[PDB]
Amino acid sequence: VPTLQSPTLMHSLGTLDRMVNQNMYEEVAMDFKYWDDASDAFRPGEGSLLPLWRFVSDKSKRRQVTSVCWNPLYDDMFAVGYGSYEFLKQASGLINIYSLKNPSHPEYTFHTESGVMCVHFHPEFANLLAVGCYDGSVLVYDVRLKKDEPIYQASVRTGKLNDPVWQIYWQPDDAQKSLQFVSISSDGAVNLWTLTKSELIPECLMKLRVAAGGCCMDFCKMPGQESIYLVGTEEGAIHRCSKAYSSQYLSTYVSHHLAVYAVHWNNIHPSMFLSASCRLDHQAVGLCHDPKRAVMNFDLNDSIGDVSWAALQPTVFAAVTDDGRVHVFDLAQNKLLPLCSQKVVKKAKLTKLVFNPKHPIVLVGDDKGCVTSLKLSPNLRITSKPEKGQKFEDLEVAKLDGVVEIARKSDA
Amino acid sequence: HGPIYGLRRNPFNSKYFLSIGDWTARVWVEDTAVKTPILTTKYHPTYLTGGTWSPSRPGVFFTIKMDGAMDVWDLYYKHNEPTLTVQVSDLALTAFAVQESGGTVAVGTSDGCTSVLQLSTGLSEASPAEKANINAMFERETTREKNLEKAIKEA
Amino acid sequence: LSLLAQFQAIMQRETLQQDLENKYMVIFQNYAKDLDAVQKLYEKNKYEPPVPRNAPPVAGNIMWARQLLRRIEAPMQLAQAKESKKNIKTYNKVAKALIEFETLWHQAWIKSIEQCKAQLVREAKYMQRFNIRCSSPSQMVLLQEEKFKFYHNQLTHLVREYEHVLGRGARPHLDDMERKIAPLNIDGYLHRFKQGLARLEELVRKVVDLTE
Amino acid sequence: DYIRTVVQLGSSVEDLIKQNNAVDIYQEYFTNVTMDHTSEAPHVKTVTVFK
Amino acid sequence: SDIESTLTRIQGHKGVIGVIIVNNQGVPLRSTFEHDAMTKQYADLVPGLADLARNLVRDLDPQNDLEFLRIRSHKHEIMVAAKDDFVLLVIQDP
Amino acid sequence: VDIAAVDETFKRLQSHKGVLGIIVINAEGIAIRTTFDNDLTVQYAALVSHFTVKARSAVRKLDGDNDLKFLRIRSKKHEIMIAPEFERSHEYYLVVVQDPSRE
Amino acid sequence: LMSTCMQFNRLKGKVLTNGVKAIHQDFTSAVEKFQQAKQFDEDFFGFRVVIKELERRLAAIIIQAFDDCTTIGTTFKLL
Repeated sequence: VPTLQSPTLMHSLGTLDRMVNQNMYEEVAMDFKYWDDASDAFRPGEGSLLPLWRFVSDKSKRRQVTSVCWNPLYDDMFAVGYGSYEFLKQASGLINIYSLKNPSHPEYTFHTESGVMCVHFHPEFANLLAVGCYDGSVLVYDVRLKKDEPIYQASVRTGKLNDPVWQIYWQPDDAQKSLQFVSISSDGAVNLWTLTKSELIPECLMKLRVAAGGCCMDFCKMPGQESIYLVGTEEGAIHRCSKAYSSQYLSTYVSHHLAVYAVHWNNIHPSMFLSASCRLDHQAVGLCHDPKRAVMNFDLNDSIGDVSWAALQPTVFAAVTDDGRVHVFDLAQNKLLPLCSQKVVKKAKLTKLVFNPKHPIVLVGDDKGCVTSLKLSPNLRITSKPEKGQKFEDLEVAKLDGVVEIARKSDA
Repeated sequence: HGPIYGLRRNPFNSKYFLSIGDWTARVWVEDTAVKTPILTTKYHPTYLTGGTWSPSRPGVFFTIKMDGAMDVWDLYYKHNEPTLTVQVSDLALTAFAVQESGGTVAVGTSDGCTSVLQLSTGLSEASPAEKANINAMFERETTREKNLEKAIKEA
Repeated sequence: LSLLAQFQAIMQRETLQQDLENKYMVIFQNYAKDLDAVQKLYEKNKYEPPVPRNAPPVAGNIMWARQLLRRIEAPMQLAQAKESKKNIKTYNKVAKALIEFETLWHQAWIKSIEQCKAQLVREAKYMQRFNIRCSSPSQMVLLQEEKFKFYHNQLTHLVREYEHVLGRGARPHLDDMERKIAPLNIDGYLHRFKQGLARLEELVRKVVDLTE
Repeated sequence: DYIRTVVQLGSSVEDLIKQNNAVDIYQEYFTNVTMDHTSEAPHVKTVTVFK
Repeated sequence: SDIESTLTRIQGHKGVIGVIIVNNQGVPLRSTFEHDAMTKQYADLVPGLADLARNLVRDLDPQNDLEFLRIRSHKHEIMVAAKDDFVLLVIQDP
Repeated sequence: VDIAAVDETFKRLQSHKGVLGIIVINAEGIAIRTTFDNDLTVQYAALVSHFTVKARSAVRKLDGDNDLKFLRIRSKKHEIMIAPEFERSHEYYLVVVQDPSRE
Repeated sequence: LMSTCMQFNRLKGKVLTNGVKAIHQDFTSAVEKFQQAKQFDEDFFGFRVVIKELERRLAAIIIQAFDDCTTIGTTFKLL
């Protein structure tokens, strides 16, 4: 009943602040949606990311972007998981949540007390955000409550991975009495978590045996089925199993010598994943059979932060290395050379690349606690348009398969 | 085992009876082929003495022990360890009762008094069939093990 | 070089097969160029080399050196006569420098295991799983880590649980536990402090339900 | 003069309409989400002890 | 401590020259200005425009209301968030 | 002929997403081109004429040398956009009605 | 081959009964594909692959159901 503390005052003030901040970046946003690079219908063989919004907060500069994730419904949310990767500069972690509606001030925020080495939003409900931490504590945060604190934790009583939790995921549990989580850790291996009464309980999935359980630092699951996923290691190899111990390492795609840093499936042609390591080469390899060779190889000058197939097309993909250059390949215009290699940051080593499902932009993330958002010039995004007698998934299977057979019989 | 102290049919859907009497807290069934438990639960410490079910929620139970507890054993969610261990007294509990609407319990202790508890919205339910189900399926495995001894000896 | 192998495999004419031996010198120019570039990385980054992620500082520098050596060495198996002499000399100085790291840093690690073994109690017993891969170990290898991250995980919990029950106070109670917190015998003290906090986790909730 | 004015205004407004379609400003996230996931651990209260 | 932090953020951007909150009839409470010879100008000129615009919108189909309003002059962007309790003003040249 | 140009501007504007309506009204509150029926037309013309002359008098009173080239009122349904061009021999506050919900 | 076939004719718990149903579904499907003179060694080692490959579903759905044994003697109901 004092008007100057009424909640609806704060509501309309927040909307008026967005209404202000829009009118401070009008060009950056109008280009985000209504602009096509007019000088790439003239030179067919290359492209040019155009840099857009930049997102910094003053608690971030002492921190390093250590994950990024996008929300299923709205397509203006991020989830930056600021944290640490150096062995000697170990800090407390952070997690903002940003928006495209205001880029300057984050909508939400939290403040953990170890390095947030992953995030993931839930796909169906659209708010609950699972995270992990440098010290095994997987956490779950609920967002619309506006209480700067978790709603569940882990302990050493329920379950604790005991070393960094590099990646976590959300499983769809269909209208059941639960929600599901799959994880991965340096010591020991994959664990399943549930969301019970007021707790999160481990169930162990498999152990990554080779000295000790071999370390591992990433995994991805195939969308189109669920059980079969791809797991990195630090012994070097890449493994693939299913949600069982059903032939521990169903596939053992072994080709590497160091810590692999990224794997990725590609949403079209469900047999073909690429991967990427810290041996300065990323390899785009086929999986139904084919476990002893790589269809291709793309060497480069500094080790890979990460890789990502495009959401909109299974030829183009992009990769991010430890120099300042994001470089992005079309696998069907050039053949072993990057279509567009551009340096975006000045004095930081980039470390995280994430695409966007609907609008065509990309997020890349620094070493200095910042995230910067690039746009893809039209030569990078070329989806073969469907027609009357054919389906869109089929043409994009066909392009990749043609490139695969060409370089398969041309390699040897 | 030994001097039995528990007996109660289950309510709210069916006829499966209980046996919380000695320091194992079973759940038994009434058929001429199943003369053996269905959901045997934990071998405990502190020799058991008495409890029942819920008449407003399917198949929880509530032991008491000679050092005293209301173990709110929810029994479709865990199956080994007491979901909620509360010690009302140090002295040994020797009774039990349930409010007819469910949500108030009573035990008088080893000397004297009588303590009346109150259990929150954990006591209500949304689906009463699958708990008849998992207390139906889980003893055809026992009749299945009755077949095996004939099969073993005939082999 | 893969292209040259394919062109060898395409066709047969004995003059051409006496001409596809020639182009290995044109190949050999660029390997020298790569042997130039890696050489620059060696001298520009001798003391403070960038590393892989979450890598410890002593023998997570060995891996960087090893990467440069094994980047330059694996094409040498395939590209094997005057220019070849100067290039094999330049390679054979880069080789000795890229063993100069991977022996002097290993020595510095020997004397640091003497230092730190008595936060950083990790690295002197966390390195020896990086070190166990290629090089040789030292005294009292990490046979003692099946306890020590039990010893830190239980013991940042129960001490942590001695804040929440002291968030429900508002005293001979706390007496009995400050006499237990303070004191190969870190087993029984964790016994004692777990049975210690079960007792007062009971007592404080009793007092709250009989006071509210 | 009327024609020139109308096309001038059409240009300006066309820019504005793009501005409103670019990103929607006036949209509160989670305007109405009812499903809440909460804390439901068992509570034991002794209302009175009958003695 | 959320209302005043949003005031302090919103008054420190690249073009903002003044934030005003005014009550139903008047009384501009919590201005932001180093003198008050032009706050009263805003407070007694602008909510006439806000409720006049609520008349214009609502007249058409009475399920409808007004929420915000912007007037962009040459050198100013007067944004008014009108509602039942009050009227709120933010002034900014882009 | 420029009549094709202005009608083309109507399809330029009207091809955008959600744009329900375009109308042009002069200083005497009488619509010239429409896109609506006739009575929603005349009530827009009267209402917006009076409202925009009040708003321009407000801005001119507030500061002597500043005028307005812009006006934007909001609904929960549709964001009416008014633009005016105050001049002599022509002052044609065109008004659009749109919303991004549709389609 | 028929010795393995007999031993595989001897086939929380809702999920795990569904799992050992999948193990039975596959072993039947595999042998019925084999229901159709020195290239039988190739299908023979394919079937060796399947047996020592679907013997790990068993070890997995018995590791996951050996903690949740309750007492001294639930383990022989599940062993």
